[PDB]
Amino acid sequence: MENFQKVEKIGEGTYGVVYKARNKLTGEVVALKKIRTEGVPSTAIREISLLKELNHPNIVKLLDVIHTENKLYLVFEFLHQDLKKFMDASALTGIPLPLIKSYLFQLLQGLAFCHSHRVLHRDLKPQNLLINTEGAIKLADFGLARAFGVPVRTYTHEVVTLWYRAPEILLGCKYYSTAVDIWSLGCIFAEMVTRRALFPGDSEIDQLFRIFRTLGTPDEVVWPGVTSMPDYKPSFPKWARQDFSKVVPPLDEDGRSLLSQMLHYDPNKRISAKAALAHPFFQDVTKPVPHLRL
Ligand SMILES: CC(C)(C)[C@@H]1CCc2[nH]nc(C(=O)NN)c2C1
Repeated sequence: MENFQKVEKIGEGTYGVVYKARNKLTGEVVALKKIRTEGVPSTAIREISLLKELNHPNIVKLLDVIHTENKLYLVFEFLHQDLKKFMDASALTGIPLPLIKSYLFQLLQGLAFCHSHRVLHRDLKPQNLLINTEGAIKLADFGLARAFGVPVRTYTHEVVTLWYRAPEILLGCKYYSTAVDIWSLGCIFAEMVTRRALFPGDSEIDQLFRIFRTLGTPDEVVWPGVTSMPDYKPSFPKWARQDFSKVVPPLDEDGRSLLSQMLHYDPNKRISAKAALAHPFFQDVTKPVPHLRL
């Protein structure tokens, strides 16, 4: 924008490019997302503008939504690092368990809030999770994919990651439930613990089959109505569920049982964020400070 001094290209989200910018009128530095266009739908703008009221300590504040010159700008509070970069930076040593637990806990808190307000994220991923030096982690781009419908690619024609996509989305479910975010967070929790993505699919079917290979091909027994889903094919290979202790070693039993609940196939059996906050895994949760290299 004309009111800002680009500092760096924070990155390039699925919807446009993101810039670290200083408000040459307030001096505060923000993350400025520029969105892609014959007029632009006002249905999507009111939905996003509603996100400005969704304020919580574990949600990146959406400062402004500006629609001008066929461009949509989203002004976000700036955090110094995303979880994907922090995980890469901790690749050799791994993120300490107390910090992983604190991060999971805070994210469930952020989700409990969004979901209690009927707002779903729909595209949770490490790059969407921002952390600060004080030990806080925050959800960002909350409710964005809603009024926009996830595009096959991004602005730079890169590639949308499906690694954190819930099985019902992959099977063509028309309606998303808050359960999709719990699934994504479960995948992230496992990745923080093991230092490797849980389901690194590079296509929709590869994603699906990677899920099936590990948790077993779902059927009417574990997931009623699954065989009636849009993209469900009776021809799907039938993989036996893998022993779970193999999925996230060496995570303890409490962590493992919570993760299994976050990864139940049936969205109805999948644990809610609120219930998860009461899980015994969080009996000794604390708030460690990360060692950040800014
Ligand atoms: C749209 C994406 C890219 C997910 C974030 C929006 C808000 C934000 N705040 N700090 C950051 C940040 O990347 N700090 N370095 C971001 C980025």
